[PDB]
Amino acid sequence: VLSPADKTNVKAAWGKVGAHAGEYGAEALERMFLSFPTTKTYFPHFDLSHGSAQVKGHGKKVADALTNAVAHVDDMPNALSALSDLHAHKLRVDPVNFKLLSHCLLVTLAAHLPAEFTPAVHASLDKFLASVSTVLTSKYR
Amino acid sequence: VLSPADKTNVKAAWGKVGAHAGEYGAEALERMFLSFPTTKTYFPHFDLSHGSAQVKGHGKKVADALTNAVAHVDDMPNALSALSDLHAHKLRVDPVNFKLLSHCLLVTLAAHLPAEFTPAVHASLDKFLASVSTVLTSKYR
Amino acid sequence: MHLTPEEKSAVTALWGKVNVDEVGGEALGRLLVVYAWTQRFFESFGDLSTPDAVMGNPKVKAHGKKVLGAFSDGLAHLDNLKGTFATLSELHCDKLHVDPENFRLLGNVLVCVLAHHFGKEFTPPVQAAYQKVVAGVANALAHKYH
Amino acid sequence: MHLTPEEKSAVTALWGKVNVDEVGGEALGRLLVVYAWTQRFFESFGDLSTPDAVMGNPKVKAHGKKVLGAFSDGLAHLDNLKGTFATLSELHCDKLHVDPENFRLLGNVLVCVLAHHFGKEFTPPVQAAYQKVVAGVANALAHKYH
Ligand code: HEM
Ligand code: HEM
Ligand code: HEM
Ligand code: HEM
Repeated sequence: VLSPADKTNVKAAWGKVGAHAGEYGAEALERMFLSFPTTKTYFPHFDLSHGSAQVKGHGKKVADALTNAVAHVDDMPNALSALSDLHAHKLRVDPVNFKLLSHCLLVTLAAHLPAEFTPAVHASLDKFLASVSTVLTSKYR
Repeated sequence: VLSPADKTNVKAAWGKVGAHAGEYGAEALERMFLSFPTTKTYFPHFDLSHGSAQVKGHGKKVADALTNAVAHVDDMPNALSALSDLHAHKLRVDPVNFKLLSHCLLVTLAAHLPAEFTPAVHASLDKFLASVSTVLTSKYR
Repeated sequence: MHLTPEEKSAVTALWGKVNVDEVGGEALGRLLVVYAWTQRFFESFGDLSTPDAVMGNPKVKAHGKKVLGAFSDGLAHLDNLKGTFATLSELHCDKLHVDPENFRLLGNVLVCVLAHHFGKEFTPPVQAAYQKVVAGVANALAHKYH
Repeated sequence: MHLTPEEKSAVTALWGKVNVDEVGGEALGRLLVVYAWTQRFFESFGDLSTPDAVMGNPKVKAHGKKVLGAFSDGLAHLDNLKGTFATLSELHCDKLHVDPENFRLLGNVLVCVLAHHFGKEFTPPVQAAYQKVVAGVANALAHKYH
């Protein structure tokens, strides 16, 4: 469960992401597809080549859903209900993959936000992404 | 979340287990130690030989806690609170291990309950052990 | 896939008693009932909405038989699982787009199904040997993913 | 270790620029802070109630240096990780009783620390090669568990 300090660390770090959210989202995806090739099984309709517009557009969407989660940190299950339904009933991505995207988003943030990525903030972001994953797989069965 | 039908299925299956709980707990543990040897790192102080009294004794304790969760199925996080604290603050068992014990408990039930272990019951039991594992792991950080 | 001779004997011995057709249908059906998200690959199979719909579905039964037939064939080649399953690995990755985590779920369900059918005979040591075999098959089916 | 020449080369060139003392201390420290339950092995290091206490603890820093030093030596044996880490695998199992899942967690923290230090240079291809190395090391460290 997220503590007050966690919420404060997450809002501040994401705040610094600002207008780069979309770019970072796309970067996290690319890192995931390269590091963990089994994740590509969920995107056979995508051109997965470096710089593809599908990855870019999808990176934006992911990033914006996270922004919404940060903005609604105290009420995530409700703010993400529709995405939660989408992943459970249509996309049906195996739960293990959420940890892989989470790790790649953390690596992206670490690479882009050196001063902000302190040990306590790293901890908070890891817990936040874990919570988001829990919410997104909560209706699977 | 457990559905009404899941709860019914779990009470029925566990009621057939009855006064064998302890024995099945010990078997689940032995199964786990042999199939997944990395789990033994948490029990260096135990005698782990076949028929070990420490293994028998610990089996009963595990089985009793599961019986208690079944008896309080609509209030599990509170019924298991103490155990959640213990696992989080003192034992500090990595969360992956819970999935391994859960699998071995399912194998154990399957091996002893041929008529009750239908597909529907298997599914409900898997969900039940996953919720128990979630509770036991909920205070880790 | 480090199997000891005594483990290999235990695996083969038991397998000789398995009706692959029936066990294949049960394992695949149970996978789809217990881990409902795995149904994403079988929308052409028709009605999968309730347990009886899945378990009695003739297409599930037929696919189960095909899956387990390939698995048995694998038990005859325990020292070369990777070669044995190479073309199937490629197919599952490039054509079917199946996340390999599915092979691990099926492996564990198969272990419960063997436990259900054999009862006592599926002792802790026998299960441990089967756990290595299902992990080995899962790893071989994943080896050609890229 | 199915490592590609361009991949082996990527790992090596980056590593030549790493301050093992700093990175080791930072990796072990972050592990204890991010995954609190890993502190179970380090009760005797002193105070670890806060991130500042963990990160500044001299025994944490020194242990991190020793761990990463052994990791470093392993990078010169990428063709034989199992053989290089065999003794260490036995010790981690037989004497220290460390669940190998811990090795995977440290791997991933390590990767985050490298990205944090190298920024730009830690591109997606370079991360991919390092993920393969970290999993390779974890697997070799777990190889002798029984
Ligand atoms: C933090 C975790 C994640 C979040 C917040 C997230 C969010 C989203 C969003 C916003 C969409 C677009 C829905 C729309 O178009 O309105 C989406 C779709 C999708 N996501 Fe998730 N996702 C996450 C993790 C994953 C992972 C781990 C996978 C599998 C590796 C995955 C696979 C997909 C796929 C295949 C689509 C449909 C893409 C398309 O066809 O355009 N997602 N997700
Ligand atoms: C179904 C999930 C589990 C339940 C219900 C459960 C329940 C319990 C109970 C009742 C105790 C005794 C505490 C007391 O004396 O009051 C205990 C202790 C313990 N548990 Fe858990 N446990 C579970 C899973 C695990 C797993 C996965 C591990 C690691 C493999 C583990 C490791 C331990 C250890 C090492 C002890 C202390 C044993 C001793 O020193 O006597 N448990 N657990
Ligand atoms: C023991 C592991 C498995 C083995 C040995 C296996 C083997 C096979 C074989 C022999 C075929 C037919 C190939 C062909 O049509 O040319 C097949 C097809 C297929 N498999 Fe696998 N399979 C396994 C597990 C799984 C899992 C767990 C899933 C998904 C959850 C899956 C999904 C599929 C699908 C969707 C097809 C094509 C079905 C169709 O004809 O429409 N397989 N598999
Ligand atoms: C990259 C993976 C790792 C490597 C290469 C590594 C290497 C080492 C080395 C070289 C030693 C010194 C042993 C000696 O003096 O004979 C050691 C000790 C130790 N390691 Fe690991 N280690 C790794 C990960 C871990 C992790 C993740 C944990 C637990 C979180 C852990 C727990 C320990 C403990 C408890 C000791 C004994 C410390 C003492 O002397 O009090 N190690 N390790």
